[PDB]
Amino acid sequence: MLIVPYNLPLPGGVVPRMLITILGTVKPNANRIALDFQRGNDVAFHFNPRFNENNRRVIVCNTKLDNNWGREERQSVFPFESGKPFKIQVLVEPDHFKVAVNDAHLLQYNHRVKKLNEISKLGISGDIDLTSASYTMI
Ligand SMILES: O=C(NC[C@@H]1O[C@H](CO)[C@H](O)[C@H](OCc2cc3c(F)c(F)ccc3oc2=O)[C@H]1O)c1ccc(F)c2ccccc12
Ligand SMILES: [Cl-]
Ligand SMILES: [Cl-]
Repeated sequence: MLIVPYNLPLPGGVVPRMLITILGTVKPNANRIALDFQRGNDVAFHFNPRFNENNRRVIVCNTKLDNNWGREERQSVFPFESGKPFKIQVLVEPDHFKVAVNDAHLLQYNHRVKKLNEISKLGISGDIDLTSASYTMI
């Protein structure tokens, strides 16, 4: 129901206690999904489910500074399934983004970009039907 890629403004950036919720459905033959929490051209937090990286499924997380990708953080727990509805929740904590999918904790990503209040856009891209993208303070 939403156009992909989708740009969700985060007015005044993010802050601890901010909860971002993404609802959608993975497409049948999916290859990749991405959520990009952006500070201008920088990507503070790139969350990238990969359905076929050397014939394994993995989540790659990273940061892009001055157009250069940094050290990737991988996690092999992979809760997405092609063709299935998902909920990603990203809770901003003091020292990390905390990600839960379908109400189960998945991973944490320490803040490399420190200017939380300047991470003012979330890009949602890839092989999904996007249902909703929203935020709230908890
Ligand atoms: O390309 C790979 N690695 C280099 C880069 O790694 C970065 C993280 O360190 C980024 O993931 C970068 O991708 C950027 C990107 C992703 C993207 C996406 F995920 C979408 F769903 C849609 C559009 C996208 O456009 C992009 O530029 C990506 O190009 C890559 C390598 C090896 C693989 F097996 C891959 C499998 C799936 C996807 C990417 C790869
Ligand atoms: Cl910074
Ligand atoms: Cl909202």
